[PDB]
Amino acid sequence: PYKIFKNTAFIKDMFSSAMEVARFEGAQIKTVSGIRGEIKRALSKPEGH
Amino acid sequence: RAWDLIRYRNFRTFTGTERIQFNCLAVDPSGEVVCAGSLDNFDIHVWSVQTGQLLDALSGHEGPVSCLSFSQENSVLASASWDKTIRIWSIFGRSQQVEPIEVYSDVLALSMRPDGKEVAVSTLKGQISIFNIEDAKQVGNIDCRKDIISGRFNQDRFTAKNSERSKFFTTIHYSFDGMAIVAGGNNNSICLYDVPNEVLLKRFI
Amino acid sequence: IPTHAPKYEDRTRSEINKMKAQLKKERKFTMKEIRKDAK
Amino acid sequence: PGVSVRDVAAQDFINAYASFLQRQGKLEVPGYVDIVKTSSGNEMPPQDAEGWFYKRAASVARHIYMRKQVGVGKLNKLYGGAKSRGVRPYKHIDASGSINRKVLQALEKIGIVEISPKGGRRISENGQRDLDRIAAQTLEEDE
Amino acid sequence: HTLANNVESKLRDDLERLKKIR
Amino acid sequence: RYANKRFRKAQCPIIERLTNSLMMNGRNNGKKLKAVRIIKHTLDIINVLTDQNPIQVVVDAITNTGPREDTTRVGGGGAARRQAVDVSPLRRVNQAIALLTIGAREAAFRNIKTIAETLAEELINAAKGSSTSYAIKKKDELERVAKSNR
Amino acid sequence: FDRTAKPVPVITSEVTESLEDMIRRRIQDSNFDDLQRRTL
Amino acid sequence: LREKAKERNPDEYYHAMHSSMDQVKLLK
Amino acid sequence: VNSEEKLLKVIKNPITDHLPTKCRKVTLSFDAPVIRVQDYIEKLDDDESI
Amino acid sequence: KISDLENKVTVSAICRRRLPVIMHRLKMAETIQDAVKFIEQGHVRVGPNLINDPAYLVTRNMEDYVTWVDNSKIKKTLLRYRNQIDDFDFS
Amino acid sequence: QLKNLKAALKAREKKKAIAEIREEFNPFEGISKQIGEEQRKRAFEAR
Amino acid sequence: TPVTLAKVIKVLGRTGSRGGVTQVRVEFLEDTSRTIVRNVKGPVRENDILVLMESEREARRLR
Amino acid sequence: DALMVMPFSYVLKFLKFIDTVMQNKTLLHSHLPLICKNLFFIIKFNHKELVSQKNEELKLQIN
Amino acid sequence: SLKAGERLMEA
Amino acid sequence: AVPSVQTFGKKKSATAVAHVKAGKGLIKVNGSPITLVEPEILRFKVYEPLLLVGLDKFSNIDIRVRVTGGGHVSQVYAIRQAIAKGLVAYHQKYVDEQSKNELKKAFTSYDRTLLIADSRRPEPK
Amino acid sequence: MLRRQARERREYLYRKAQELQDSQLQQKRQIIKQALAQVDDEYAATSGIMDPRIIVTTSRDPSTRLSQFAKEIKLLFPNAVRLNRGNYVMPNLVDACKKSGTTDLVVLHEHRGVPTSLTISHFPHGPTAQFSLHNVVMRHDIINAGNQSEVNPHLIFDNFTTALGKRVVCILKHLFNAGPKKDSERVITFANRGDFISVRQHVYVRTREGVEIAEVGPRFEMRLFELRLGTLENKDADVEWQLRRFIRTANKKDYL
RNA sequence: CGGAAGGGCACCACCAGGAGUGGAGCCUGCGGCGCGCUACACUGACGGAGCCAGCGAGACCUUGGCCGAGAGGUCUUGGGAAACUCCGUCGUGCUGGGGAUAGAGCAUUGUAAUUAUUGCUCUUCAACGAGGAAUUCCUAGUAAGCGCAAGUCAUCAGCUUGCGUUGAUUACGUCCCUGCCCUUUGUACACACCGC
Repeated sequence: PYKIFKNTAFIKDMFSSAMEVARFEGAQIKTVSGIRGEIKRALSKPEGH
Repeated sequence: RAWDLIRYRNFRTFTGTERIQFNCLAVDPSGEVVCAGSLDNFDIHVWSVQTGQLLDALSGHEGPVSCLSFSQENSVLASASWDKTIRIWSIFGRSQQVEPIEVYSDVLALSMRPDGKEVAVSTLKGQISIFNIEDAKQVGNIDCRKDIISGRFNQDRFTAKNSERSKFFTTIHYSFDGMAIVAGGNNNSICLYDVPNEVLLKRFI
Repeated sequence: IPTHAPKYEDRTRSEINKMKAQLKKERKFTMKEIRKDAK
Repeated sequence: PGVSVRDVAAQDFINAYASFLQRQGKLEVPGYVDIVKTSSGNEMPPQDAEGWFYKRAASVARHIYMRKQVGVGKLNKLYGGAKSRGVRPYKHIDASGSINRKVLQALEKIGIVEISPKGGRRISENGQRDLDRIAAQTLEEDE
Repeated sequence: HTLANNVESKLRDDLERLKKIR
Repeated sequence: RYANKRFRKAQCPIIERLTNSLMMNGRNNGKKLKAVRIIKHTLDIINVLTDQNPIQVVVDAITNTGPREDTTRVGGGGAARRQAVDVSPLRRVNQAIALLTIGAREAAFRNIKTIAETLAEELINAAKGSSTSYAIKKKDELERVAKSNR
Repeated sequence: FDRTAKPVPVITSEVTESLEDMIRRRIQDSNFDDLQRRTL
Repeated sequence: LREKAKERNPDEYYHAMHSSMDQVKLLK
Repeated sequence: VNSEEKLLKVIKNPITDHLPTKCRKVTLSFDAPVIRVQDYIEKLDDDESI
Repeated sequence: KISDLENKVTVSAICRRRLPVIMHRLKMAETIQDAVKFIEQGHVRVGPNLINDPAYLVTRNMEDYVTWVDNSKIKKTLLRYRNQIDDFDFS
Repeated sequence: QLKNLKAALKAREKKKAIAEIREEFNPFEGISKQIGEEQRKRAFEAR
Repeated sequence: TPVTLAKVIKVLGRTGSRGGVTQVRVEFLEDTSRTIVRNVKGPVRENDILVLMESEREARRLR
Repeated sequence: DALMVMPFSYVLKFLKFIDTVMQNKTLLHSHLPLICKNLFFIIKFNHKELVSQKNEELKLQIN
Repeated sequence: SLKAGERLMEA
Repeated sequence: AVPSVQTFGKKKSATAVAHVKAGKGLIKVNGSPITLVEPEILRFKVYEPLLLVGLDKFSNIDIRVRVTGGGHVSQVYAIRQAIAKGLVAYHQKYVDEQSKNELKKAFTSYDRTLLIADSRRPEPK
Repeated sequence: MLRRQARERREYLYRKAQELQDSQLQQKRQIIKQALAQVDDEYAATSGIMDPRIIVTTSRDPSTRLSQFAKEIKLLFPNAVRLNRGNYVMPNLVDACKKSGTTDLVVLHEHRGVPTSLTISHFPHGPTAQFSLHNVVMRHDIINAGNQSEVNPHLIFDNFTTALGKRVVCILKHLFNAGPKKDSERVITFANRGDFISVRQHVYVRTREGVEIAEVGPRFEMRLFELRLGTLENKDADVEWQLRRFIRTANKKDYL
């Protein structure tokens, strides 16, 4: 994560392109602390975020 | 309740739905619409005469609807409430149009020029303001605070001057030339003012 | 009154514009198609 | 009977004090006053290149004295207007801190202002007296 | 330019690979 | 509040109505201060050109340029024709102001003149009944059509 | 991998047809909840 | 706290409604 | 190609709304009587569109 | 209910409906005795008209429209503390 | 709308007439969507 | 041209007239007797003054 | 509304018609309330102009 | 289809 | 102590505290003389009450106005309302209510929004 | 008046708590109910007497598609008035609604011309439901489809089972108008399938043998995800219910 | 099954006007359809000057100090928006409106592929000359203009939703058209009105 608001976060450094992310969209993502999630939409300007 | 006075009998018993107490009344000139303003609801309930079942609830005040009356030429109604406000409704012919005017404090009595152009409203400061309807503007007001002979109470702890026990007028009415006003309240005095020059002509005890 | 000639049907300008328009086209198409398949 | 810029208008006072500074001369303007840009959001240097620096100095003195102490960053925030990035909507741009600081150093060298604890830039007593004098001058400017 | 074109061709190859998968 | 009831426009002061109508176009909406500046410069220019009185000029122009008859579009079941009828005073005033404002804006849209002076020219010629102003020309055309197919 | 929420359904001919037949059975029965006027 | 503010009841009446650096510290 | 102006302008209808102020409006009719073009133009007025 | 009527109508319910108690829960006066002293000194009003005798059971709607009399030292001081005094109303 | 439907039914193999009325008066139907879901089911079962 | 003035006396409702156009009865200002039924276009109310180019004609319905 | 709409010239024709029925008594008795109501309302509306006009034959009709 | 009143003046 | 009255004017979201005390006859706004209000076309929109009623009253009275919030126009309307209200309050408290009533009558005759706010509460059809 | 609101909101919360307790007691007593051998509170107060009136309003600065959708929703409901919102703050908006006397409010949010959320709020400090609406298709989207029949419509509710389903059913039912005719023409269908309640208008005629239906009106899938007790200005009213996204069993649990 | 008569309602209708899309650029959702943002300037642009808000409170912001045209970096402290307005320059020319794109230069970010991104500066000045057919939307703090803040379990990050600021023109009537809906046992209770 590199930019976080309440309940939303921008995650970098996990895929290599927007096609990749879009293939993976809608995923149960969980962090080390143990809080669940999902990946909502592939961010545009940076390539994989 | 609507009574005749040639056969001396009720036509009808208009009522609401929740058995709600009615403080003030007004009736259309054509004798066709009846308006009643409560204190537990502050909606002006409106019944039809010949049909009987209530048309509607003119809503838009907040806080009890103190008084109502009808201009018997344009046939409008002014409704005044402790919302510090007057509200002029036209309720005929496709429009259902409202016009809200503000006073400085709780209106609690109202009356209307016989010609049907002006309202006279007495508020709680004891000033009888007088408005022009179509312009929705203030033609002029008459102070009343000093020319009122209140009364002292034997169970009181204060004076008969520096108390606002009845420092206002709960009843106003015009004259039929539209030039004079009679006023009376919880006080000991009945004061007779006149509109066009904003003064009092007489005061009876 | 001077006459004028209407055109009807820069080179590297049109080539870069064509390549970018193409790339936009298949990129949007492939994102659409992959998202539908994943759902 | 004792007046101030609080009693004088803004633009007339600024113009009058700028003229006074022109005539006085000792302000030590920088060498690149005629190329500097005054804002990254602007797109062409000031028109009146002969004395716009003096107008800025006078406006700075008025701002400080209407206020009490101001930093160069506060001055930049105050002066920096909004830009026009074109197809995309606009966003706020600060001013030219360099010009603000040459103004500020010039005013200190003249002696109009003095330094201010808690960090900051305050008006000096002599500068205040001269400011009142020029304010009265532009008040009775009407002869 | 040329890098853009060849990566474009590679991604079209990726597209057809996904569709021969599907 | 002059838009609540039906003729508070008639109770509005005429100058404020003029300025409001002036501040009407896409890039103009919501700059009443600028509209006021324009009206002020226009009044000044009217005095400078003709000495009499700006406001008298404005009122005279409005009264002179309000149309007097107009043709509604009777469908006739498909035989679309025009029928001539009268026009109420409030409509006359509204249209007079609208004609003047549109005339000034049109005549200063793409031209070296500016809106203030063009409005002054429009108002002065309208008071004259010059027939060289957009407003008077349009009024005459409307009334001529009415006269024709009355 | 694993999702985290129900996917929004896609409306297809099969499901819309089942829906319409269900509506028809309802109204042929004339059994369908409304907001009936309060009596008395 | 927000609930209390929304129900302030703007007429309440409590009764109490009727009321160098080292050198300056030393003086004060 | 001169990049100076649009030459063929498809305009919003109609012709009267995109037409001069003072005009004479005629239609070529075969059965209509024969007239003389030069005399007609001369007999028309001075500031008009035909 | 009716068993409500037979059980919970209490001298406690009536006395909490009593006016100075209404002043206290609605927070006019910090104490019951201060409330009664204010009623004596004539500072409260219910709707239009003011109230002098504490043993005044306030109806539902009326107790909702209780407040001070105008131009009283009490309201003047309240507003002074708030710094919201407004002498046009001769508050 | 409803007028058109009533006129059509008054004007009007009865089962087929009903079916064609069905399919023409349901004006909200992704035919490419239906074929796409078909090919996606086919791809899934093949997978 | 000689124009005439009139005062509206009554707006005539419930006549089936084309939208925007309104029936009206006027009595001439000059002589208070004679009255004509005209049509108007803008918003009109009772007891205002209205200009006629013609006195002779009287409006009919407009479908 | 119809009796308000109809213009004064037609009002005058109306009064001629009423005189005609009064000559033809039987109709009058057949429809006495109707004719009375219409006549009286039409006069109450167009009173000012009617009395303003002078016409001896009209005086005779009304008598 | 005329209007009441309109038919009146006609007749 | 000194006679002082304090009033509030309020346009859309502009507040204006008006302090009135018996003084030499100066009208200051935000520490500046009233002759230097900002928009400079509405200078007369704020001069209104003075020229409506006269000035000798202001010659005996001292006035101080502080404004905060709202735009230029809203601030101006708040200022004029605050001045009008404060002036009438002072005349009510320290001089004759005869003149109080003359002032109130002149203000309401000219424009009532000088005294009572125009709370534009909405209208649903 | 603000004191009116304070007292009335407190009593409303008290009533809701008592109703919940009585509901639990009834559930307990149901076991005995099968051994020997009803509407909610606001809608009981004003169930069949007063016909509801709704204000259907856009979010803020609505794009023309959102305005189109708002008009479509109005044409769907009877006794609806459309409202364009410009520079209304929520407090004064709902205040105008209560003061004017309005059964309820429907405020629509969209994402660049594609509606996505829909809020229904009942004004005598009643409940506000927040739905997410996805698969919208507008009549403006389609074609000139004639005109909406605008008659008082019949209602269909399908597969609403738990108490939550009952709550949503009563909310929608009392949005609609009461007491239709026997041969009332158009009918509004509210199907449920895996929490995605979907709505459609249908006109119909009972054919010589059965029925035939022409589907009209919008077409969308709308799913609850919040139901707050207070009114929509508050945002700090207690939540009667709340859809949970990040629970282990998210992708299976229904009506939660 | 059909017809007639009567009455109501509506920016899906009349009537008066306003504002769009559709032309161009840009962004992007549905697959050609559709939604946003920037232009076409003089009610402007440009330069000096003036300053007036509100929502928002889970190695971080920063007041102040130092240099640098700018961008920016350096040292110290703690846990006040734009449109707007005042003067000044420009003038009707795709010109100073419009900044696409291209070239060069200057710094920041990660990192090591001389990898990419961001910001500033110079120079380059394209289409766009007010947008056809059509078409939708709209009645008061409403249309429209302008900025700011937050991302609070859905939906949104070249975007959603709030808040502040400036604020109009034209209807506020009518069932004539287009529709849609109601009624044709007064049912109820005087008076009047009506009368298959």
